[PDB]
Amino acid sequence: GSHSMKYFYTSVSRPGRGEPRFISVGYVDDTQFVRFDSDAESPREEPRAPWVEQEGPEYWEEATRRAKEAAQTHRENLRTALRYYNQSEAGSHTIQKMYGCDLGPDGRLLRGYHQSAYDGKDYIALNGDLRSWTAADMAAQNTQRKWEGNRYAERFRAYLEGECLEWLRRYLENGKETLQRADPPKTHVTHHPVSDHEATLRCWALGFYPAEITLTWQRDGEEQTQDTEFVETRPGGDGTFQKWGAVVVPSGEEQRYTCHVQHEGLPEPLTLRWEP
Amino acid sequence: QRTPKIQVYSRHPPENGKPNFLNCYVSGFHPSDIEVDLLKNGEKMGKVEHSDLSFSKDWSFYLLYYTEFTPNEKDEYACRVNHVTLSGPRTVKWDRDM
Amino acid sequence: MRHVLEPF
Repeated sequence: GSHSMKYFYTSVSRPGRGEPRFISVGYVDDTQFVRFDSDAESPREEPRAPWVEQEGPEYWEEATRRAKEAAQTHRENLRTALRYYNQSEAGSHTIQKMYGCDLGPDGRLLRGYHQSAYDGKDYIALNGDLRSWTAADMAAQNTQRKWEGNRYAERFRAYLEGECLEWLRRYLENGKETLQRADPPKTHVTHHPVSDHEATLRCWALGFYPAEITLTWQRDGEEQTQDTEFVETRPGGDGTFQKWGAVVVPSGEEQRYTCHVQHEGLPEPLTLRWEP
Repeated sequence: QRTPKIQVYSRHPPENGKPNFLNCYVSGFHPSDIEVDLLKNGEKMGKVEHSDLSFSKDWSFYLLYYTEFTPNEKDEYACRVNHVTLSGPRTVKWDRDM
Repeated sequence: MRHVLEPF
């Protein structure tokens, strides 16, 4: 149907403590599958998913190599960044980098991602045309020019149309049971009296995948935003996701409220009511 | 810099005497320099591990510190977080309703 | 599989 592969990179310089901390993760949709930590006792690409654990030594040697190379590239980017913004070597700085590809339903390249930020703020990002670069500020324009001069977008794109889709399809094929699934959320409504005149209605959706989902409250059939609280979708720790939405309701009007959940794991959108 | 969001909860609906997994999910924070502890009755928990550092669309980091626990009426669990954007450590108790 | 990153 719709799948994606992304890679995340975080490098943090630590003055007086040696080399910067480098942490990178690999995701297939909402499922992590690889890991590389520079501060691991033996830095190397590690399997974080049962289905990639079948890859031969080659995969891990190459993956580790590319990971370390990425780390070097990141330290390098840290220094160069210090130079662009004219910053001291005694201060800490963070470089973040996310890049991936989306596999269409026809086995083609649907869309690509390649964006990097410096100190929590946008630095430079590849446009949807997959040909031009957009810099967020003055210093990043140096990187934009340097990448325009060496045809970086061309190579990264050769990657998008090549190894990215290939290994993505492969991963999807090896982990069909857990990657090509659409586990619907186990939902239920709970009641929690705030006082004697008020009571909080909480809508629960648990153990669903992927993470994408929408919870909304309705009063008498009309959307409700007032006196409402929706928490950020959260992992269960076992590969699934959770989310709940609550609304403060006058005592005696609970039966006028309905919860609505949208998740691709459900044939149709669910309508929930308080069932004491 | 951004202030972290704290969500302490259980993997499965809590039931007294029934084995379960305590989770502390901290998100929307920057930089990624942070300390997280799972507490039982005010004291640090025995075996606490966390997931690999990652971030979302707005570049904010998100971590998950988890451990095995079995909830009951007497015991009180919580999550303590130390971050540069926080004046002192923030402690969020685990509510079986949240 | 990862992509060979390039410096700023």
